[PDB]
Amino acid sequence: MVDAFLGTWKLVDSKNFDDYMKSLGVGFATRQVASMTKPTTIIEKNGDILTLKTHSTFKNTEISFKLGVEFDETTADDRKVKSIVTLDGGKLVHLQKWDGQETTLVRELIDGKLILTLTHGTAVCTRTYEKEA
Ligand SMILES: CCCCCCCCC(=O)O
Ligand SMILES: CCCCCCCCC(=O)O
Repeated sequence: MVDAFLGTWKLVDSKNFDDYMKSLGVGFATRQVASMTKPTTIIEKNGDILTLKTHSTFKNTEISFKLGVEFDETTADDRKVKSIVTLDGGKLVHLQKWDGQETTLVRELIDGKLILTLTHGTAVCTRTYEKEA
């Protein structure tokens, strides 16, 4: 039920990403570079398995997961977390848990754009991605 999320997406707007990174303890030099990076996110499916790639000039990540099945993840900032991704209200909700901490990465399609909302602590970042042909 994931299908309009699938494809290649490019970052076209970012709000409060520094706040989000700082909440997670990312160092200032990394936050500089990340504030000027525009990743490409690729979301593909094969049966029940999704693969989500995030590519940039700085750092790259890739995860594969089944919806609703927990997986181990090592994040771009090197947190070792327990993750689960589900559909909720048509949104792709990714929850990461580590050391009793929790962050959510929520993706929603609005007017054909993919809106990624990142929440940790009180920090709320909104990143907008537009689809590549
Ligand atoms: C500081 C942790 C950053 C983790 C990944 C954030 C993802 C951002 C993105 O995909 O646009
Ligand atoms: C996977 C590309 C993400 C680029 C921006 C965020 C990097 C954050 C970090 O390294 O701590």
